Amino acid sequence: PMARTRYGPVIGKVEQGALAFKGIPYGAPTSGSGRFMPPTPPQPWSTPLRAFDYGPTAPQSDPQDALESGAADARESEDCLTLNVWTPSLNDQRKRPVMVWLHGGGLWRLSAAGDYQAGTHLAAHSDVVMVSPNHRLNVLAHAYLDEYDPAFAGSSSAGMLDLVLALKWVRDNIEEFGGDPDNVTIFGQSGGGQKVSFLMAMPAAAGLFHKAIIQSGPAPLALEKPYARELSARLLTLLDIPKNRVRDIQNVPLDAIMRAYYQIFEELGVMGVIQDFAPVVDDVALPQHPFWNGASPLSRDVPLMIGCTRTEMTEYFLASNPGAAKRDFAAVTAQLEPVFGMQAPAVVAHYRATHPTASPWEVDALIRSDWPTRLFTQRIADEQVKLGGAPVWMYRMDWQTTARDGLLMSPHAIDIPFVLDTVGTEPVEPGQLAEQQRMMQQMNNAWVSFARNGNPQNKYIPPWQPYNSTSRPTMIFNLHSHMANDPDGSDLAFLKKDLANLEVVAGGVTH
Repeated sequence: PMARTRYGPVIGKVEQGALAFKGIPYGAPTSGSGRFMPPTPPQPWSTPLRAFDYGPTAPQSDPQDALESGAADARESEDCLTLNVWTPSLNDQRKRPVMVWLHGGGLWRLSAAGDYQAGTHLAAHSDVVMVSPNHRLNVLAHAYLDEYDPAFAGSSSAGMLDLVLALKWVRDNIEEFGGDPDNVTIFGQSGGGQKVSFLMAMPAAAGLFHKAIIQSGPAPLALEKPYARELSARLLTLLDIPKNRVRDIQNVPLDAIMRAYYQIFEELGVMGVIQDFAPVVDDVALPQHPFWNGASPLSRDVPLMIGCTRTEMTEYFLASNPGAAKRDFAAVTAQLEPVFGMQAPAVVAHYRATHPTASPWEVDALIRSDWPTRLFTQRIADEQVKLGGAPVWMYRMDWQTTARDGLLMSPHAIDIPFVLDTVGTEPVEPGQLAEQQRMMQQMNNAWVSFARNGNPQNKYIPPWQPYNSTSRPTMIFNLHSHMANDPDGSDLAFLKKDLANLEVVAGGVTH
């Protein structure tokens, strides 16, 4: 299938009734004079480009690990501004909803590739157009070089401006791929939800999307200049670049950049509390924290669907602490001291009181899901509804896998196949295939109805009232779903009493 773009024609493939285009360039290479600068459109091509394969992965690996190892090369590249489109049709003016998927991996890892997150089924089954861009990550995306040379104003948001350029590509081109440029939903999980959070406050992105979904990935805070300065000072020193000649950083080899990055990454961590290279409140690309000090009025009229899973961090914590599920309550408390300090026994005691039949592992799992994911999720929703504009829809995903003897429960990312209609691409435990298909039918139809109609209600779930910050009505997704007011609300209330004294972002937030 041949489609036209502003920069030249592309050829896709027919896959399962849908048209699939992979690796379409939307920006120029970012090496050389593009490094730590905003993206630019690509140079146009004349003959049709075969968009048959995913584009290059953004640089993210440690060059030390690739030496004397037996892994297939990742083929990471600074020429990574490509995107994928899955669509039922080309330029027929039927104005299908456009769902722009922002991949996960914090702001630092991964890519849009992989069966579990392909848009084939969404396109063929739901008559939507799905777009997923790659973009710069980690230090190439978010180095704070503004104060070294005026040319680098906004540098810590370069990787977010990549996504803005991808959204301009959609505006200018999606009609050729059967989509409505006036009905664009941005959505993402984990780091993808963090990317949605930042875009909601970015002046450059305003008007380029109309709806937003944040799935297990709140970012109500950015970095502030003091801590970002410390990161970029270390980067320049480790690369032997004096403050005076910072532009020379654009011509050092990529390996030297990535080695220095990991040098810094080592000497520095609960997920969701940002401490790596990230966007800065810099008054150029990002004028405020996304939500902590108030939601941006830029997105007052953007409806938002937002939520998280019940036990987000079980798999991640076990993968970092394989014997963790054996701990008793004293050990659970002791290993929460780095997070809650003096208040760790009080927190564990509170959760034992509100969950009196929960094991130590289950208590620990609820605490580590609530802090920071569910607390931050609630904060974003509270700040958005305070704008008094478009509605907000809150959910919590409570379905449990039986994996690893019941220890995982409702972990991070387990619901990606439910929302994307890709069940089977991820593990399925014996006796749970029909359950996952039922979870998909409920959640996929909610995502699609939100994109198509502006309201997630659908015939497979009960009526879903918009969120407010007094009774806090929340959709509980499970094999049979149901609304609940302020689910386990006293747990978050307890954490909020201690909030002024917890680390919420590296370097803190000015008030």
